[PDB]
Amino acid sequence: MESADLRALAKHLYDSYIKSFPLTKAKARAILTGKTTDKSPFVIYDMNSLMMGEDKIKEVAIRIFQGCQFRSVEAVQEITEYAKSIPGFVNLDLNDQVTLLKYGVHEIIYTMLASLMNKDGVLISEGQGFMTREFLKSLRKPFGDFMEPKFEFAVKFNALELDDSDLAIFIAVIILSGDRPGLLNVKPIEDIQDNLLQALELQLKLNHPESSQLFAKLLQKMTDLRQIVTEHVQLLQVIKKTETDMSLHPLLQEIYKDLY
Amino acid sequence: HSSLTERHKILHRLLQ
Ligand SMILES: COc1ccc(S(=O)(=O)n2cc(CCC(=O)O)c3cc(OC)ccc32)cc1
Repeated sequence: MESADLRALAKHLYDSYIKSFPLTKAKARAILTGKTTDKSPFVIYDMNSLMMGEDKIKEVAIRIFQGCQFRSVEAVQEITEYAKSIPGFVNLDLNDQVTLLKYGVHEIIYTMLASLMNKDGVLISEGQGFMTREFLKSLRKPFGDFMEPKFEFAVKFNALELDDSDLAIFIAVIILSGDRPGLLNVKPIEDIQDNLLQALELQLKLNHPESSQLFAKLLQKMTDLRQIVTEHVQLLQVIKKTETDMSLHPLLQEIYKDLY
Repeated sequence: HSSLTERHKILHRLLQ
């Protein structure tokens, strides 16, 4: 692929990204910065503010867990629509398409969650709410450990200042990972990823002349995302082993079943 | 011998 083709690929992905994900980083940061004509998000900072704000957005910890799970389920659907737009993806063996989503969806979720985060909290419900980092961390033992690792990642990731156009290609790169366990036919997948990484390299050079080695920095984050999944899974294990009325949504259940 | 599509009914459905 030569530059013109790489640029066309980047725009193709950006447009499908815009059609697949309702809340972009652009909108999100505008809200976070207060640089929108929109009314400021409702702030959830405790149990009272949560119950109270449930008009635009069991025990508290579990209500928050269920809200997050509802959102994850919707995010998986959005990511699946995006994947199907990546040139070459739907021509792959259907079983490999399933594998790539199975492993890729949570990594993408955390990537996009960063767009919604600052060091103080996170936008929820289409950006209509803002749940504080401190509040989440105060959740009783098991539950207070879930979001914090994502905040820590987001703070460092957000320092790279990527925009939606950069992110479109990055997310495609992550989806087209040829080393997912159980792939039937790696070559076609790695071929596509090769094109995407080329498009990403060019995108970052053009869009961020100031960030020397940004490509290299961003590549290292792909591996950070994998560790986040590992830790998250271990925490889900504790919820499974020692919790009351705790059950995952069937889509989440099939994603986590025999994951690694 | 159960394929990926066979053990991920929802994802398979989403992909269709
Ligand atoms: C606001 O939107 C989101 C979307 C995703 C996430 S998440 O960090 O991935 N995350 C996922 C789950 C359970 C469901 C799953 O395993 O997918 C979860 C539960 C929590 O309990 C308090 C906290 C964060 C959680 C956070 C916010």
